[PDB]
Amino acid sequence: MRDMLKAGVHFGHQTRYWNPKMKPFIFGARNKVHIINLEKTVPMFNEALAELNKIASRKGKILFVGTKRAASEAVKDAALSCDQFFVNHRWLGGMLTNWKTVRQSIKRLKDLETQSQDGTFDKLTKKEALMRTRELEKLENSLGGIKDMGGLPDALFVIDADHEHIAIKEANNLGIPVFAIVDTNSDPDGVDFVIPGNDDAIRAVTLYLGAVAATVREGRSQDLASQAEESFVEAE
RNA sequence: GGAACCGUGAGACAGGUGCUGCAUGGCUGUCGUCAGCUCGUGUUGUGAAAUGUUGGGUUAAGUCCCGCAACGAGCGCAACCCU
Repeated sequence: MRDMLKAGVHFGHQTRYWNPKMKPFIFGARNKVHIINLEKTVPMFNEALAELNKIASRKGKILFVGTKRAASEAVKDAALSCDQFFVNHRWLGGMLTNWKTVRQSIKRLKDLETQSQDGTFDKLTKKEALMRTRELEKLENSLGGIKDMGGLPDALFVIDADHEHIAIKEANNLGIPVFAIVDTNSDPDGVDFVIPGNDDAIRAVTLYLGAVAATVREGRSQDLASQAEESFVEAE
């Protein structure tokens, strides 16, 4: 299970771009950063982790959102260790509301790939072929992780409430729990299960995203494994 | 006896570039070949509406690229015919 006393990674972040709604989580600004209370972060870890093991052992799906280039690679690897979905590139208009029509773009993607592998690849004009390549590119970029969705999630995990604020809104009107590791620059009231921690920093986001993923595989039907996201921490 | 056309007598009836196109169909002229004009759904607003068609680069052009709650689509453009 998780370990306490993480005063060598997370803690405070962001200079003076804070939101007054985050005072109950700030220790005390010193020369620059506001600094977060590691004493309050722990109790949050427990409450947030408790609700986690609930949906984990309940066979509930989670959607890890991460558009920020600070945890772009971490959000995927963490979502790979477990059988969960994720959004790494960019968050479309009516993916859940207008599911049917949106999937028609997925079917065309699979239909074009089957036509690009070898079957009738260079039969028609090249201009029309180059047209199928662009469509594939555009489709593969936006339909990268939503291609595995065949039915409408139980919860969403964000890395920053403000950056993925759009994901927070749609998750609120739908009545879906929201887990996320945000800091001073945000509104905690929007997160029913918030984790006061550094939003940025690769070594910061990987810790929890790796511990949370580890707590998911355990208490489900799998054994704990070493985090491969640590190799990406060498970005420093 | 009787089909046909035809002529006279008799009956029932036609016809009108006669008016109104501000009662109209159809067709045509014109601003225009001028270049853009809109829709479905989502989001924002009490609402009329807005967003998307704004912004940066670029082009003969919403031509294209980049960014962006927008995602797609239709008429137009382009392409498909002839000299």
